Amino acid sequence: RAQERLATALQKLEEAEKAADESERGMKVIESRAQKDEEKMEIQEIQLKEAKHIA
Amino acid sequence: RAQERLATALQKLEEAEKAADESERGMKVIESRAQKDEEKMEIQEIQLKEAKHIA
Amino acid sequence: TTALVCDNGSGLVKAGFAGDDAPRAVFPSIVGRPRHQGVMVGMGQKDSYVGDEAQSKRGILTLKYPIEHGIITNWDDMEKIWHHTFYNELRVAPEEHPTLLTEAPLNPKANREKMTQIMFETFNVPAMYVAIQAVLSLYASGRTTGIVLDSGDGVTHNVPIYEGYALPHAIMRLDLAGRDLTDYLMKILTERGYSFVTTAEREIVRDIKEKLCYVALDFENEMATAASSSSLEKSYELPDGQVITIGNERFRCPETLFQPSFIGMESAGIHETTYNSIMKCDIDIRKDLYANNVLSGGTTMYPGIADRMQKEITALAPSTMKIKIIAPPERKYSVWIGGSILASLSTFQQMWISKQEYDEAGPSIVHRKCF
Amino acid sequence: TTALVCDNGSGLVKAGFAGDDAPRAVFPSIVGRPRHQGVMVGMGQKDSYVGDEAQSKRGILTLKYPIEHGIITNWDDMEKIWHHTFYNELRVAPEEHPTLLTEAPLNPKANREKMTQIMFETFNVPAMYVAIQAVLSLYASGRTTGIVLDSGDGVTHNVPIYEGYALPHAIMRLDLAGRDLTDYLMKILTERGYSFVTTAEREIVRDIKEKLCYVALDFENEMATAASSSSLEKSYELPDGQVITIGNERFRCPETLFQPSFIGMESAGIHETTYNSIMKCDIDIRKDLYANNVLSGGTTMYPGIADRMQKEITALAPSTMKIKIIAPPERKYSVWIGGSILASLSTFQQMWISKQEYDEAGPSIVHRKCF
Amino acid sequence: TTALVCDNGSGLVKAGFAGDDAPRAVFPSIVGRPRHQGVMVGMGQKDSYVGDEAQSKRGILTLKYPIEHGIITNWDDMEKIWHHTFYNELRVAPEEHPTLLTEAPLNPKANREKMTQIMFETFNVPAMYVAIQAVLSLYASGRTTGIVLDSGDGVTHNVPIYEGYALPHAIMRLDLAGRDLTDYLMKILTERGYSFVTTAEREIVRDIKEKLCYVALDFENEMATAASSSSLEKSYELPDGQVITIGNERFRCPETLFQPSFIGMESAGIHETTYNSIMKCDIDIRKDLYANNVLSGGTTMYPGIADRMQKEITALAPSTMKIKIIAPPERKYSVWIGGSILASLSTFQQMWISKQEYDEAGPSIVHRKCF
Ligand SMILES: Nc1ncnc2c1ncn2[C@@H]1O[C@H](COP(=O)(O)OP(=O)(O)O)[C@@H](O)[C@H]1O
Ligand SMILES: Nc1ncnc2c1ncn2[C@@H]1O[C@H](COP(=O)(O)OP(=O)(O)O)[C@@H](O)[C@H]1O
Ligand SMILES: Nc1ncnc2c1ncn2[C@@H]1O[C@H](COP(=O)(O)OP(=O)(O)O)[C@@H](O)[C@H]1O
Repeated sequence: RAQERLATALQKLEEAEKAADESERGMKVIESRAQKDEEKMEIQEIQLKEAKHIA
Repeated sequence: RAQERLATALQKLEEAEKAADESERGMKVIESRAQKDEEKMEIQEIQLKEAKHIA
Repeated sequence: TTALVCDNGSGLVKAGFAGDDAPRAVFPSIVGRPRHQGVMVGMGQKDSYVGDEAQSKRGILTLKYPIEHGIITNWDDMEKIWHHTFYNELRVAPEEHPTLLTEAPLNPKANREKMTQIMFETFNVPAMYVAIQAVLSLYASGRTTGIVLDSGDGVTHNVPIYEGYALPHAIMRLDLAGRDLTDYLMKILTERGYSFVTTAEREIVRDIKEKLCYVALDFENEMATAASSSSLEKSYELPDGQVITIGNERFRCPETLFQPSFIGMESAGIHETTYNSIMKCDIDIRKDLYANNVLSGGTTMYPGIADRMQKEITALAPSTMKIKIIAPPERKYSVWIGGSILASLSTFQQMWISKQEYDEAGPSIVHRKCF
Repeated sequence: TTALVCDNGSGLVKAGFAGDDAPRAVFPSIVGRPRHQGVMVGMGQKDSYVGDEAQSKRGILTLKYPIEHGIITNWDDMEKIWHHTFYNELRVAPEEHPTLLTEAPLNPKANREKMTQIMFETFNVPAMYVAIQAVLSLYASGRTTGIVLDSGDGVTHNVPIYEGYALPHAIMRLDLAGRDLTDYLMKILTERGYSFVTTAEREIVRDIKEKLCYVALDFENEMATAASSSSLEKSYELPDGQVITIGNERFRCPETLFQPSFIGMESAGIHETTYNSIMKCDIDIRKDLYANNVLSGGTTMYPGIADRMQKEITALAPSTMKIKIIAPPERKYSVWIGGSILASLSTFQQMWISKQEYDEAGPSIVHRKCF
Repeated sequence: TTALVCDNGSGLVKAGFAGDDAPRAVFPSIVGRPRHQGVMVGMGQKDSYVGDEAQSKRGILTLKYPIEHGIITNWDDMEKIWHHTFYNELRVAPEEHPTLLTEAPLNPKANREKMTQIMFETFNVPAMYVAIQAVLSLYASGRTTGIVLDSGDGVTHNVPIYEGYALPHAIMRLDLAGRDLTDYLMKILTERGYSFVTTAEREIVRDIKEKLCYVALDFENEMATAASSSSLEKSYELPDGQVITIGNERFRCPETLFQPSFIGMESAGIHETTYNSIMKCDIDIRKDLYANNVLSGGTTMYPGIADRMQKEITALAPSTMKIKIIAPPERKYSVWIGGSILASLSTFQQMWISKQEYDEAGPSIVHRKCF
């Protein structure tokens, strides 16, 4: 029974490192997307100020 | 030894799950930030077209 | 000479020396007494265990908290707590150390009066001082403005400070905290089949809460997610086996902070008392307050509470403000850290209350300019 | 058509029709199975006896209760109990009658869901409804406010109600009841040599309790009176002969309700959980609650329990309020009487859970506003 | 035909008929809604209680005020209040009665416009008119010259009048009133350990204030005598007991009117805004105004407020002038008395706003010469 729950612990470890590498790759892609979003939102905030000033 | 490695695999699973679910929370708050960004974007683009037409 | 910073809290005592980076002694503020009879003759049982020992002997004791909501209700138990702190955890003699003590806003005055009477007569400290928890949080956060939300274990409060001046008419205090969250979690676990009734099972439930609970970003969507999926359920291992699995109870417990009608209180959530304190403050400082919203204390430590409160306060405030929530990782110890900073400041050394001043003016000296 | 009112309780089944003054079928909630071999061929004996027949065949069976503390633990046994109730005591076809069931506050949810599933799939009733025992007790008492203390055989609970609104945060539930009193009496009767160990001598001890036990108005004075005199010592005659004499344990048994430390429980007496429920309610309904303290259930049938409860609650509450305890003679059946009243109310005929609603929404439809 | 005189105010509706000595319907302007579950089927309970009925069920409802500072902030609640006043307290059909309403100086215009729109479209009165509260106080006082201080429950104002001409540039309005005094008394009662947080406990605190508070003649000497002796301590009995003992906060509460810095306001006391309105007026009428200083409204009802205000205004004004403060015993109802007088005047019958005028000119007719 020790080897049984041992094998289940090891397969859980495999799929768990799967979930972990998915977590890390996802957070990388999502932090890149984030930084892009803030670049866009700051440039558009400045453009909103420009527009109201011209108005 | 079997029990030792069982427990160690368990605690590693715990750590990986912590990291993965925190990443999930982060990506959810990020995508919500992105939709809020997009709606602010549409509003500010519309006031931009208004300001430009009136100018 | 060096000072002692004892943030007695309500549910955790934190003590240490002024000038440290962290408290040296951290243990529950608990006094346990045996409730069974005791048959082994000669082992010499004692009559009251205080502190972290009472959690080891937890199975045969009745655990009392000497302090209920900020307020001390059992002065003998509190003297035992302080004696344990001074002698058996720090190993110092209080006859040669000034002591800075910490208190929540809007408490009774006899609380402070008896506190200083005890510190001067029972323990014979050379000086002492009582500070507000929120001010010390704002010291430790490295700010000088900001609205601080200090959610401990008995009391939650907002204290808006601007430029070093506090706005007392805008201080809000709420009696919902970690102890009420623990009671709600007990009462809400009972509907899944588990029952925890004794004061020694209250501690197990508090551990479950700390280890598994979190704040949902959207309560209705998380409720539907738990009702449909099963990816939310975690298991916990009781101190005798028999794992328990909890589902939507994980985010349904700390949601009481944002909907205190769950426990039958009428007041408003923390996100709403924060906004109401801001709107009581003068119109010229509300932008800075929106930008400097500081969290501290153990109950602000759930995962997702900062994101939830930012979403809420942002939906409340005008759409042209920058709402920002400061939540350091060492939140739980912010009051103690700020207390250490304050007591080490050199300007502070003439703001202690000395033994001479006390013997001169009685315990009333506590509410004077030496606050 | 007529509705049935089945007050399952825990240790006594009470069933009848909606619109009667009393239940027409009161029998124990036990299921017995033979434990010996059985030699006479042609006896053709059954394999399990239910209800009042098991109490006749006690000496041959092992008696099991399918309900521990409100909670049902043996679903096959409980289904046998219900089948017996429908077909042998009442002699009705359950596919033509709505059925109103009762439950205690703060039970698991699967209890209620599985009960509904059984009543719709197995017995095929047209409608059903699960009601809280304390609310029905208040219906039968004629009040509309008041704090009700329903001490049955599994659980004890207080449920404060004001103007027809229940205050759920102030509901208290204690797992001390008549079954625990029976076990304590079995245990302390060994001080005089009498030994009752079998599952069928528990019924004899329950009879002794019902017929001889009473609540002392003052416990130390009755202790001294029993130590000195013999005027309070009474006798009882077993099914075998050999009378037994009961001394001061006539009033040490029900005193466990006011001192749960006798059976090693941590909690506080019924007089103190009642007062704590009061003090947990609002401030401006406490006077009415003090004046309308309603007792129901079989464990409140001891002589002197109302006077004791009044003395205790009076010593607890402030000295300027009239504390009154309502204890009708038909206490034991109050839940059933109120259930009959409720199910006969014409306004109620829209609160049933119809069978089509269930077929379309699953057993989860029980926790909806029909809760 | 008769006219109705409805003096709303912020926290006490008082109405009646034009030509009486007093209002026949005085009740709080609160709308309660149940906040708890509701268990008794067939109770048939309502969804919102208004007026004095909501005061008997405080322990169950959450109480709202539809008027914050003169201004109406909840039009649905206010429509309910008016419906109750017309049909349940007075029992009159409002389609056959002209109605005289009041409001404070310097309110928004939409308040008044929406008020008349409601009174014509919803309640369908034949005519209506809105009057300034200070003018009606001056009618009831029997004068035609004087500076009137009308401290209600949401707003305080001074309105100087000379020979029937009102000087609009010298009108002062201050948003400190009885509601802020109640909030301050709740806040400073916590120094002795009493905590009132519920909207239903706000009413307990208001009754405490009304029954025990008074204005000190000399604030520093009263603080000294309260610190030294104990002859000021007075007890109050809550709806249950635990009689509370009130010391110097008997007079620290209404002192907020003379030192608005207590609640963190920047403005000056009522004595100083009265003097400033005087010195804002001309120079030829200041003597008459000093001699005709008229108090009205409920917040002017503290024992000692007249003597205190005379001491202050006398210290402010020149020494050759005789200051006089008129404080009738029926101050709380002065606005209603004056409204009844005015509406009964035969000259006034040409000043109503008829329904045809409204239909042809819109709600703008209210700020027009039809004032
Ligand atoms: N990680 C955590 N998540 C949620 N709650 C926590 C966590 N850690 C501690 N707590 C709660 O914080 C409370 C202690 O807060 P604390 O800062 O000690 O206040 P005090 O010092 O006044 O007792 C405890 O009741 C505990 O339930
Ligand atoms: N006269 C009495 N005195 C003391 N206890 C009694 C008396 N009558 C009944 N009981 C106790 O009441 C219990 C049954 O209570 P009951 O109202 O039937 O609850 P339930 O229906 O949930 O079993 C039994 O265990 C019995 O011991
Ligand atoms: N005897 C009193 N002493 C002190 N304050 C009082 C007294 N009577 C009434 N009040 C205060 O007056 C307020 C009501 O004033 P009122 O004349 O009704 O103004 P409004 O009609 O505009 O609400 C209440 O808030 C109450 O606190």
